[PDB]
Amino acid sequence: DRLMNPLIDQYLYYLNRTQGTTSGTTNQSRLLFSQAGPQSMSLQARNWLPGPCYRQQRLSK
Amino acid sequence: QGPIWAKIPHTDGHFHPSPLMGGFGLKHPPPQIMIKNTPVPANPPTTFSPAKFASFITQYS
Amino acid sequence: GADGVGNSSGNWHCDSQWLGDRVITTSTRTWALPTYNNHLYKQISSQSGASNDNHYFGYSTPWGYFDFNRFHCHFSPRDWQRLINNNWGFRPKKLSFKLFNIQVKEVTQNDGTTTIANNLTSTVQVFTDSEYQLPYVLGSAHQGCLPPFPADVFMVPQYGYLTLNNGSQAVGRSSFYCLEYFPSQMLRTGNNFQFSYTFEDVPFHSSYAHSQSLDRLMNPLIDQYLYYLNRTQGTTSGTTNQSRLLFSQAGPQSMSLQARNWLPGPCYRQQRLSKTANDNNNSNFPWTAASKYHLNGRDSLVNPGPAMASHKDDEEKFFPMHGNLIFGKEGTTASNAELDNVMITDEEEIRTTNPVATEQYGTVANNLQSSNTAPTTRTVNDQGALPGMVWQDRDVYLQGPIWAKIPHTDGHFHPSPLMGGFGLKHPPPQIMIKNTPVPANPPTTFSPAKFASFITQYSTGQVSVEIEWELQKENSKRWNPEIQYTSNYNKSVNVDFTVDTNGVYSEPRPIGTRYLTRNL
Ligand SMILES: Nc1ncnc2c1ncn2[C@H]1C[C@H](O)[C@@H](COP(=O)(O)O)O1
Ligand SMILES: Nc1ncnc2c1ncn2[C@H]1C[C@H](O)[C@@H](COP(=O)(O)O)O1
Repeated sequence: DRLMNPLIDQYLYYLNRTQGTTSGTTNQSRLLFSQAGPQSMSLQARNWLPGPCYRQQRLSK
Repeated sequence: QGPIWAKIPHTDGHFHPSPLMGGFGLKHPPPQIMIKNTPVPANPPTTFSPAKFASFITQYS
Repeated sequence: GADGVGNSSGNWHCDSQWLGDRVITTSTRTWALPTYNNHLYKQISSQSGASNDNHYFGYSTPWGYFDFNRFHCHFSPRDWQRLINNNWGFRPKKLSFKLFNIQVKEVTQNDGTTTIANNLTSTVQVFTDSEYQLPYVLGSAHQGCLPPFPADVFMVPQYGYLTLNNGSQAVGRSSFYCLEYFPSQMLRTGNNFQFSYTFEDVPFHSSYAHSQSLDRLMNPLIDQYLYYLNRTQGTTSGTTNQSRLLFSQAGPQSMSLQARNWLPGPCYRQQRLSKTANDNNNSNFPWTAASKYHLNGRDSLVNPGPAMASHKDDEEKFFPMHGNLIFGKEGTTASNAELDNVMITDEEEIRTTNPVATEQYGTVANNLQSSNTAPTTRTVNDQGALPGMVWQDRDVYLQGPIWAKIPHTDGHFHPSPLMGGFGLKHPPPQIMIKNTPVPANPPTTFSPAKFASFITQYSTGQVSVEIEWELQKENSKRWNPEIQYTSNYNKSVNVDFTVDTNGVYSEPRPIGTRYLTRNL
């Protein structure tokens, strides 16, 4: 997940707001998109996934 | 001080393809020679900007 | 070629592949041929006082003929797409004609049952008019071509020709032709016919449309150094200002006033018609108001006149009185069909080189203006040719004609088929076909009487036509995308260019050829 560039922003867009608008008067919902930045680090577009899995139970020493 | 040649239009048909303003009607006339001053970027910012560049050094050739 | 009974004299070659530089179209269809005119040549003519502009005199021959003067005979819908969307232009090159797998069936009506069987010892006769001595009857939009759909079977048309006539009568200079006086090859079952032809040099068709205009050819930024007169009187009009001669230097501002080097194509005004059956005049004028010509005192309708634009910008509803080729949809009577049963072709790509068919041509002066006389203007409705004119020809559509035999006269102007296509001095010759007459049962006593008792029989087999096409590739520096022909990706009822629920191929719309843009 930490493979991209910390300095430059992506030119791709993702949706991050479904309702929360200028919430006060007549603001129920609105579709809002953001351009990925170093700030939206765990939200940026991705090219790869992690390896497979088979959950194990957690034990303490 | 009159015109010299003229590019006969590339159509399906022509009659007597002589330039109406006078001169020599040419299928393939002396090609167009283009010229332009290569754009020189003025001073750039220390921070990266995706914005279209529009600050250039003024110059003539 | 010479082989036997149980040995096919040919294979089914129907395919097309591309060479990037050229394309070869191979087509094979099944044909059937009846016995026309009962093995007889018949003198045909106009009805005794049935019509005047339709008088005629000619003959009906027992021969049939092969035809494929339609593009859909060779190109599939898909191929036509590739062709249209990719090439500046194209043309015919070579030709290969083949007849094979011939079978002669003879039929007998015994009681109330028609039985059909094999008459192996029977022949058929073929020959090709390569000396061009028989009246060329092709290139007249006649029917009987090869089926657009390969699986369809077709009936081989009958040969009939016309001659010089004086009303219902004929002149002494008329000509009677017997196709039996031509050497022909006779074929039994297992025999085949071969023929190769080579197209002459003929200019590529315009599979392009101009991105520039005749009047919009100059530079939008710079002014002309030439001067024109734009003011004859209107001066600082107040005191003592009657008239003064004033000239202006052409600028981007005086765009439709600048000096010009070229003119639009010729014209022959057509009447304007609307598809909306209420915009029009409540009168029947498809003959009394249509543009027509006359020869020998005989009126003939100028159907596809000079190449003119169908409509001006922002209309697309007004088509010229027969100012373009109209195709009939599948399954539609030949007599007075509905407007929603025909396909009218739009020639709106040649707007930049050609005058509008229904609109005028321009303005002409016709008086000596002065203080005594006011200047007069004349609306020009008919314009011959002019030194400096440039025009684009018509268009070819998937189902349009391909070639046309340029008449052998003393003179031609711009010998391009009015219906569209390639004008050829020597076009693909006519291939004739006919079932060799078989005498029925003869009498034991000699009869000088003309023989007229024959065995009834029809022939059938396959035919193959291979044509090579030279291509002109596209070389444009257009930045933005050009327009392409395409199918509607939307959820649809039936598939465009396809058979239906009970097996009938149908061509939805006409297909233009001009989708790519080139400059002037
Ligand atoms: N300026 C100019 N250029 C070319 N041809 C000219 C010119 N002036 C007159 N002509 C004549 C000469 C040829 O006989 C004819 C060819 O027309 P075509 O339509 O090419 O068959 O055009
Ligand atoms: N389809 C077709 N066939 C032949 N020529 C064409 C055709 N379309 C346009 N032209 C033009 C090309 C030549 O410059 C001119 C020869 O005319 P001519 O009267 O032969 O001197 O005719």
